Amino acid sequence: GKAFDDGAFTGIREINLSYNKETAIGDFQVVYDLNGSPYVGQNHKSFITGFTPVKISLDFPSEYIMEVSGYTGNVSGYVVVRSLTFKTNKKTYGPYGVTSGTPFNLPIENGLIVGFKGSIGYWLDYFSMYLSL
Amino acid sequence: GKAFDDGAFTGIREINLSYNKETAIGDFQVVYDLNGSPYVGQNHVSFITGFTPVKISLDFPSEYIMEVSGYTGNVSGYVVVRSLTFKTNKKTYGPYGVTSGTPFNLPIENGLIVGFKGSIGYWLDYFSMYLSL
Amino acid sequence: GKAFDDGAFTGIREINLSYNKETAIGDFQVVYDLNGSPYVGQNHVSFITGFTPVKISLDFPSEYIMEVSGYTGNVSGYVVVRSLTFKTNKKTYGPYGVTSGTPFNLPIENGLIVGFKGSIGYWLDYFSMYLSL
Amino acid sequence: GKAFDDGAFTGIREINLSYNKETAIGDFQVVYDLNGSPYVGQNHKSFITGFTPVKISLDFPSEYIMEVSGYTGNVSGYVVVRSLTFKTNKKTYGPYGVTSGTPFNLPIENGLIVGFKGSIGYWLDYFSMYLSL
Amino acid sequence: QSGISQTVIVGPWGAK
Amino acid sequence: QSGISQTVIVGPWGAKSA
Amino acid sequence: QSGISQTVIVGPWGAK
Amino acid sequence: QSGISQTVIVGPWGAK
Ligand SMILES: CO[C@H]1O[C@H](CO)[C@@H](O)[C@H](O)[C@@H]1O
Ligand SMILES: CO[C@H]1O[C@H](CO)[C@@H](O)[C@H](O)[C@@H]1O
Ligand SMILES: CO[C@H]1O[C@H](CO)[C@@H](O)[C@H](O)[C@@H]1O
Ligand SMILES: CO[C@H]1O[C@H](CO)[C@@H](O)[C@H](O)[C@@H]1O
Repeated sequence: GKAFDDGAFTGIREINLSYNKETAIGDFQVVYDLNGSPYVGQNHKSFITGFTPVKISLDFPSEYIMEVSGYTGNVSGYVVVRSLTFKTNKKTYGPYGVTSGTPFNLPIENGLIVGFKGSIGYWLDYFSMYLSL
Repeated sequence: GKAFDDGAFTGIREINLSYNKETAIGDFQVVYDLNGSPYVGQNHVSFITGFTPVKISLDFPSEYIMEVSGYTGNVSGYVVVRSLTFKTNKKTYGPYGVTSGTPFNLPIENGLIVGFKGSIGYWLDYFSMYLSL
Repeated sequence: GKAFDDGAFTGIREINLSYNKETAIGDFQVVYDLNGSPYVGQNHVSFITGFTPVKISLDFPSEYIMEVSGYTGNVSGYVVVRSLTFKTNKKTYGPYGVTSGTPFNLPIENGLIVGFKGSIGYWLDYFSMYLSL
Repeated sequence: GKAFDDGAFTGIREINLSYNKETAIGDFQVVYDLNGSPYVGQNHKSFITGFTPVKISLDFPSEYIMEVSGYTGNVSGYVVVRSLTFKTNKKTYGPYGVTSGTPFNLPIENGLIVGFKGSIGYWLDYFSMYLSL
Repeated sequence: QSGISQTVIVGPWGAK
Repeated sequence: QSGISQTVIVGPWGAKSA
Repeated sequence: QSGISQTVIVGPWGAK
Repeated sequence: QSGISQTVIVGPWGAK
């Protein structure tokens, strides 16, 4: 698919993603904090449609992600991210998508998620996260 | 179990762990690098015996861990780390233990594991990792 | 004067400042790099005029500041930054302003300047720098 | 002179240096903190004698260095560090040595000094500092 | 705030 | 080095590209 | 802590 | 990259 790399910022304000309970995660877009002001990251969209939109608005800066988890698996012969769950110090958002396949989870004891990168074709093929103090 | 926290160092030179093919991981000790000099971390031992020891000697500094993975599962009613696998830029060490339960994995695109903390009773209850550039 | 804080970014692409060789530094504005794209920082302007403009265009990312030096001292009753010199891995820009007073210098062996903060009234009262790997 | 590099640690607990009222700084040695335990750094000694020793015992971890300043100048044909002053969040230690020549100062708004490197012959030729969050 | 250096820490994995 | 700041990056999860 | 990233800051130089 | 951790280093002050 089409690779993307948002880079690192100073925090996360909002996350917008879409999914399909029969396939995987589709679109992914984040509104970051850039030194106290909102910064709208590019919208990384799937090549197809039919996904259910989801908006995660965090109460920045008191609320922040403490754990990201989800599932990866095969869909149409491709290994992709099928589900995502975001747990903050105030609430748990998700799971969004199909909770089937191989789970993964990244609990953060000290530090913050400040950026995302990955690739999206029909679905989110893979993603990585920038971490900072 | 008994908690431990090695803290953070400059890198990793060797990992000494023990495991049992039917239960989980037992002893855990790391020889870190401290500004170019080997630094022997305290040996965190299981309360019991019968484990098979393994010594992972890395070709520091050219060789370093790029991914840590494993499984967590129930053993005698306790949720513990049942298996561990260390993948460096040169080889794959493991899996050591039993690959049953819930998998977890931490791939690193940029950065280094520079320390460990956790808890060990009969087996490795849990563990966390210090990351740095 | 009026305080300002640009925050932290990915790097520095251009520095635009003005000075008066017989008094001190006046205006200060930076064009930062924000994950591969230029980010125009706010123009921090002196309350008075009569300054000589200077544009420092760096060959980002191969060229970067390795040392910042200058002089502080009185202009009337106010202690301000009278002069600044920027030394990169390719050239030396400056000195700009009064090269007399109390010198200061910040050589960087490892790391990068990724942001500026300070205060400007008639002249640059003081400034600090964000450093990162 | 003889170069030295202590590397980076978790913090600073004690600094021992010596100076001569007519020349410059001589010996330099630091007791660092290494993950909660004192770690005695190598004593970097001058080739000659006749210095006055000074012990700076910090109330770690509540007390930490916020600014290092001093003077560099020519002594018998060599440019060396003639004086040093350490300011913590609790008090000022120094100046020690000769306050003449070219001043320098490193105030820290955010971060910590976690290591030292440099060179010492008859006197302290030069030094750099490791900084971290 | 403190005189102790900090580092990013991820985990724990295992018992909660 | 280069004039580009760096930070720790964990992943990727999903398709193995590394 | 908070949800805002931290960075080393040196300075200031100039007026107190 | 190597397996050796890095930190910001400022200086040196004194002789060149
Ligand atoms: C049918 O193909 C598309 O979608 C998959 C999964 O997203 C990608 O791996 C692939 O390269 C294409 O972009
Ligand atoms: C039988 O108990 C011991 O071993 C388990 C697993 O290691 C620990 O959780 C527990 O606290 C004890 O130390
Ligand atoms: C005459 O006053 C102004 O300029 C000086 C120097 O810049 C500032 O310190 C001060 O607050 C005012 O803004
Ligand atoms: C007389 O020389 C010595 O002392 C000076 C100053 O310390 C060093 O620069 C030099 O290399 C020698 O070690």
